[PDB]
Amino acid sequence: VNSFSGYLKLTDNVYIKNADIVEEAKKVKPTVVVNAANVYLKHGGGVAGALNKATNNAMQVESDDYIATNGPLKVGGSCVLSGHNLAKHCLHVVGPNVNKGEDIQLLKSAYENFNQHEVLLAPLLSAGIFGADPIHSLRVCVDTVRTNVYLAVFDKNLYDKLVSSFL
Ligand SMILES: O=c1[nH]c(=O)c2nc[nH]c2[nH]1
Repeated sequence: VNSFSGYLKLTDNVYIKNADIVEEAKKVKPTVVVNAANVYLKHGGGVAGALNKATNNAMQVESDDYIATNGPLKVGGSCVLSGHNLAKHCLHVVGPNVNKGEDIQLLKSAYENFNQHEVLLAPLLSAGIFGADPIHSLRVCVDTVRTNVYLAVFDKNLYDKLVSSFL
């Protein structure tokens, strides 16, 4: 048993809810919250801007030190950092950004990072301002992630479309 509430079960391991990933993290304090990161860990907008704002910029301060030491992530890659006030850990995952020309085939590699964690609270990778089709992102999630993933879809209208169209 875990503390996630009000999710619709899609598969053996994937759950979905119309919820802000921020408010959900604050309520649940999951072991792992996923950030929709970029390779620079510059948390300006979308999931990254909202999560970072909720940490009072501490996420950005930690991230800048990580990049200064390690250099940029790979598209499709990840790193584990603090979850600050939101979670034990934040898994910063870089899905391809279609609005920058990145290979959508990298979305499967991005979701493979989730398999290193038994349970996660996550957004749909490469959705929103990353420009991918969220229906596609949910299909890759279901077909790639084998650990237990709780998906927080911000947009009520999109949530209903994702559920209604789910195969
Ligand atoms: O503020 C937010 N922005 C988002 O893009 C998002 N996705 C899930 N939950 C979210 N909250």
